[PDB]
Amino acid sequence: LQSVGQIVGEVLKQLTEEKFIVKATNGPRYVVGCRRQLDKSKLKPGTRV
Amino acid sequence: FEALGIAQPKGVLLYGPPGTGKTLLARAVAHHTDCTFIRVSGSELVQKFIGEGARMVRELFVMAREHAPSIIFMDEIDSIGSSRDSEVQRTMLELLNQLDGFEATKNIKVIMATNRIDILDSALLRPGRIDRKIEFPPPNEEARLDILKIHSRKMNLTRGINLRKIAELMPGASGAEVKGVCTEAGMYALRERRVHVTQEDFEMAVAKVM
Amino acid sequence: DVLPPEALTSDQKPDVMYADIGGMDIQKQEVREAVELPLTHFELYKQIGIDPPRGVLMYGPPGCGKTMLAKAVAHHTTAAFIRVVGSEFVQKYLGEGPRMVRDVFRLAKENAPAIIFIDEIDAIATKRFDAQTGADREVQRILLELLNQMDGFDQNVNVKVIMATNRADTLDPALLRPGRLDRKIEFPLPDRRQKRLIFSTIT
Amino acid sequence: KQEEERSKVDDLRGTPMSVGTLEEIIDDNHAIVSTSVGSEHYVSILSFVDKDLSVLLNHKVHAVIGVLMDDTDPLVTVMKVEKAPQETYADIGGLDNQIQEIKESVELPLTHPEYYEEMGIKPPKGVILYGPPGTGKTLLAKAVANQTSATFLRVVGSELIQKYLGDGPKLVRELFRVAEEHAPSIVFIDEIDAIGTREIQRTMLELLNQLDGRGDVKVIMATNRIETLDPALIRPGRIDRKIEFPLPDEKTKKRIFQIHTSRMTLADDVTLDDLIMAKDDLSGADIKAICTEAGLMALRERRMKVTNEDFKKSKENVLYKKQEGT
Amino acid sequence: GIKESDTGLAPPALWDLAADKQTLQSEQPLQVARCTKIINADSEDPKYIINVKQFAKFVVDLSDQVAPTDIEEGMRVGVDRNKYQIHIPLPPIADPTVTMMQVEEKPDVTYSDVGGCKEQIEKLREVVETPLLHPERFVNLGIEPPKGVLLFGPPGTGKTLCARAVANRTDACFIRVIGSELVQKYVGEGARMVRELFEMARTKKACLIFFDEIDAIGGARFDDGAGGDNEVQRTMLELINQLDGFDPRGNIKVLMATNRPDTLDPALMRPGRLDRKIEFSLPDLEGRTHIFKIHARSMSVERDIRFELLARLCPNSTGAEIRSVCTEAGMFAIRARRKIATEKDFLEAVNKVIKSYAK
Amino acid sequence: DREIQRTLMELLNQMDGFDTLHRVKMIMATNRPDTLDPALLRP
Ligand SMILES: Nc1ncnc2c1ncn2[C@@H]1O[C@H](COP(=O)(O)OP(=O)(O)OP(=O)(O)O)[C@@H](O)[C@H]1O
Ligand SMILES: Nc1ncnc2c1ncn2[C@@H]1O[C@H](COP(=O)(O)OP(=O)(O)OP(=O)(O)O)[C@@H](O)[C@H]1O
Ligand SMILES: Nc1ncnc2c1ncn2[C@@H]1O[C@H](COP(=O)(O)OP(=O)(O)O)[C@@H](O)[C@H]1O
Ligand SMILES: Nc1ncnc2c1ncn2[C@@H]1O[C@H](COP(=O)(O)OP(=O)(O)O)[C@@H](O)[C@H]1O
Ligand SMILES: [Mg+2]
Ligand SMILES: [Mg+2]
Repeated sequence: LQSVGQIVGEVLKQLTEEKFIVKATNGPRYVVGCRRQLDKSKLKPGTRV
Repeated sequence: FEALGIAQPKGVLLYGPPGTGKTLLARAVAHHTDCTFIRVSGSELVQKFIGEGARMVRELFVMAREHAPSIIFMDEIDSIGSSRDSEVQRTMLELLNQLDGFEATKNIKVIMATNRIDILDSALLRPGRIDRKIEFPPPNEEARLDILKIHSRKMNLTRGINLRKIAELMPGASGAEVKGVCTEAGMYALRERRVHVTQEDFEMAVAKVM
Repeated sequence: DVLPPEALTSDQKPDVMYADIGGMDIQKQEVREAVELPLTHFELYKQIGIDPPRGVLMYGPPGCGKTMLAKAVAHHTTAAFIRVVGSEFVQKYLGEGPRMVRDVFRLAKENAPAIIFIDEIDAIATKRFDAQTGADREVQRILLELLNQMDGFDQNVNVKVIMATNRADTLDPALLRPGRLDRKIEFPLPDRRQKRLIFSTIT
Repeated sequence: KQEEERSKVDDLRGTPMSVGTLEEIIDDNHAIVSTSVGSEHYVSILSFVDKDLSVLLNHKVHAVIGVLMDDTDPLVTVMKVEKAPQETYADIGGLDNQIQEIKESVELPLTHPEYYEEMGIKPPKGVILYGPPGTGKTLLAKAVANQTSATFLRVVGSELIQKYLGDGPKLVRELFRVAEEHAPSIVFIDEIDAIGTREIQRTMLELLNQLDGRGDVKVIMATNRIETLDPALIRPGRIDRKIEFPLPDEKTKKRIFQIHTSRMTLADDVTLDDLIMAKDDLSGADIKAICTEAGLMALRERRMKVTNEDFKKSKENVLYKKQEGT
Repeated sequence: GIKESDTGLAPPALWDLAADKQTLQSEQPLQVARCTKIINADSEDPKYIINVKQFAKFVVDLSDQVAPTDIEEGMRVGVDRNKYQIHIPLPPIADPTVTMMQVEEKPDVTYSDVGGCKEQIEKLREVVETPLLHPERFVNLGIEPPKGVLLFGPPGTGKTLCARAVANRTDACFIRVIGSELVQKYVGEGARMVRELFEMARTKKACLIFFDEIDAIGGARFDDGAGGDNEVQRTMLELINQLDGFDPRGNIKVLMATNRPDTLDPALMRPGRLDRKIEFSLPDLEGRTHIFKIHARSMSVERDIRFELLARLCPNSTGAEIRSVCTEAGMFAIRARRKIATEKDFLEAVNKVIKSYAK
Repeated sequence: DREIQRTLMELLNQMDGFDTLHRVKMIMATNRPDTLDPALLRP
């Protein structure tokens, strides 16, 4: 119960090793970064996050 | 116009076969009217979300109103130019209303161009709306010869290339395929590792364009 | 902040090569002059000066060996390449059809000299007709957006369009006409010395 | 002045003011309103608002705290010609018997209802006009509708082809439904031809239902091809009047040429008589076309003073544009 | 000076006090959503589904000021801004188009308004009027009172009006329907409109419903059309097969009519749909005389008319044309600007049809 | 109508054209093999 639903969306081009564009589904799109433990190479433009 | 006392024409419809110069005339007009030139793809309109048909016609006929002497070249109006879709039809209803802008649009000249006139409904063709219609016919022998000389002014030429024979050889060419046979004569000068194009190159360009 | 231009292809690079084709020497030579040369020999074109072709269409009996050539040029090309089939251009939500078309083409422009590949264009390029229903309106809008970005007002940067079609007795001539389809080609069924080449290559 | 109220009710209408659309007035102090996002809200009514229903709403509590000018409603308003038309009886040169006919038939009721409701009688239904295209049908319709404040509703007979059963009858029904929703109307079917001589027949029965089933709205019919119509449609005894335009006579044609030439710069070398008085020459629309083409003809020759020869070749070009016979 | 922009507002003596300010600062405004699916685990903590259009759908409950005794499916509910608990069931809507089929009260028609066909309306009343007002002979002799009948006669002449006279003396709410009102560009819902109509009529204190051009509605399936304006095939049986007869019918009276009976589905013809069938013709000589007798009331005329000869000057003809001719004698007065109509007006108004419609 | 044909296209080019590596096979059933579009029946 002490948890929150993470938003589901889809990534676009990287900008840095810590900057990535994501479309947040039918909502808007943002630029965000890796939390700590996500493999950057395992991210590709369009991978679901 | 005052010395004839008549009202100025409201707009122009360029219709006819595809690939005959209406685009080229629009581009050339953009080069010389020296009034503010604005252009709209017919499919840019209506689009997505409500009002994108309302906004893109209304505010368009507000920026045009601001710019006063201006040419709007609508292109391929048929995309929405058909008969009848709701918002789809709403875009034309607003377009009709905006071209029903009374005066101060005497400095607003609309040229919408579209092949295959048939679909275009009578709504915009009525005298309270675009009065003028212009067909662009396929060029004749002299006009084909001249468009040959136009598209071939950049060529590297062998002696005695009788363009008259090729112009005679190519009936019904609507102009775009004249540019096609020019490019194609360039093709069949090229792969023979040549730059001097020959008469039979234009001949077989006529052959393969058909 | 300001984002980079736009917001496409990848390292897929299909296996097939020009060494792998059956031997359609006329067709391979023609299409490669259409696409590959204006990348390299555009330097030679500038001396010849003939406005390199930017649009080629491919007639053929069903799978006559043309999408083979499509994947071959896609893999072998040095320039950027985009592969979006014509039938892929659709939507529920009315109106975005034309924009996504224009997004693909603008993306192509910003991607530097590139070749847009569209297969089965006959699905969304049938000869225009009385659009008495919304679907007809939208598909005709798709066609007209493709037309007007291909020539309608803006001469593009030196991009190219490669297209695949099976029937092509359809395909409204506004698409067919040369200024946007400079060097259309028909792939007929293989015959004397063509079948021999293709047997030899496969065998 | 009302500074006390300015210190109370202006504070009650705490800015900003949202704008929406009312749909229910269920409570005298609570209504139910819609807004831009399409949501619906049961909200309170503050007593200072008009008791009539855009709606001005409190930004926080959505309470109805004002009313405001109407600048909306779907495209049917565009189909309707709500404003009284522009052309008058003075513009129809010489075609004067039709003025009497159309006055007797449909002009009087919409400003004198008693002449068709109170004088021991009940109102009529509809009146048909006929004659060649461009002889004054739509012009006289707009003239008679100009003679009153009622709205003009023109519809061509073949435009209402809806797909499923009775939807064309619906497309006819809505015009009568929204008629007295804002003032009676003058209806005008352009080219009645289509409806009587497969939803068109059900629309015909709908038309006779709207005529008789009488009321204030007057209904015009018109076409050139009247000779084909089924008596089920043109039934005398229910269809009230049958007005006729002959080919424009001499005096009519003088007036029409004069009016159509009123804007361009005439020259005394052309008194329009030669263009006007010989024969069964032409209709008024042909006159207008002649004047327009003569003006253009003078334009291309830069003759910003129209001459006789311009009109002469104008006729020479125009008169060939009709098809042959046997 | 500045110009007002259609802002309203009443004079000071008509508003405010502390009442409005307290009401606005105290009472929460209610947003409006549709209801669905009482969860009803055990019927004391029921819960419900609601739909705020274009925004969301929620599981909610009631505020204890209201009870499930007032909540059903759909029900048009209204809740507060933040916890969305049901605060009010909102009243019905006039959208379902039933309003445009309504007459809603005793029609302005009596059993003598019928033009000579009083025979037919009387045999009608034996099967609708008698088995609601005189039930002392039906079920004791064996069968539950019937409720529905069809009519067919001359072209669009008088047929519907019979229903109006019956609904007048029946003291019944009246609804009249055409096939058009079961049709929209949106499909499938056309069938659902009949379902809505019967339900909204039974929400009335029993009602009388009538259909016209039942040929276009009660006409059977046409497979060989292979498409076209096909909505009929989706909607019509939901009348014919969901329609009830003398036995399976609730507290409702039904009447049918059309000018063309030959195409009607036997399912409509058979019971469970129809309890009687009635035929009409062009008004007979007695009928034509009686129609003019009726219309002598409909205007102010020089009431010395020889209607007996006017009905004979009419050959085989309708009775709607009789009304049209009476209003045409009105036209005769109007074109002459005469304050009253006369027998000559009636004569040449009759000849307006008789000569010009039959020359 | 034509939407069915465009769906056939989507199948018809998804079914080869982008690559072939797939460890994926398609089985199709028909009660009328003749009417099947020749493009599908392609070897
Ligand atoms: N009279 C002409 N002189 C020179 N070039 C011409 C002429 N007419 C057409 N062209 C050439 O035709 C080519 C095709 O474009 P064009 O403007 O003719 O098309 P279009 O009539 O607008 O048709 P579409 O709608 O199919 O684009 C252009 O490159 C233009 O140079
Ligand atoms: N000349 C050839 N040499 C080698 N293989 C060939 C040759 N021609 C055809 N093939 C084989 O047959 C296939 C022919 O199909 P093609 O390349 O035309 O694409 P497709 O997707 O089947 O076409 P379509 O888009 O018309 O449905 C090739 O993919 C290849 O495997
Ligand atoms: N009495 C008239 N006065 C002025 N113009 C007339 C008259 N009759 C016909 N016209 C001309 O003919 C046209 C109107 O005739 P009308 O029969 O209403 O045309 P349509 O058949 O297109 O409705 C107008 O263009 C007008 O110039
Ligand atoms: N003899 C008559 N007596 C009364 N009303 C009549 C008569 N003849 C025709 N009507 C008219 O018929 C109209 C409706 O009945 P009708 O059209 O016959 O129904 P249906 O559409 O089932 O044929 C009414 O408006 C009424 O005025
Ligand atoms: Mg063009
Ligand atoms: Mg292929």
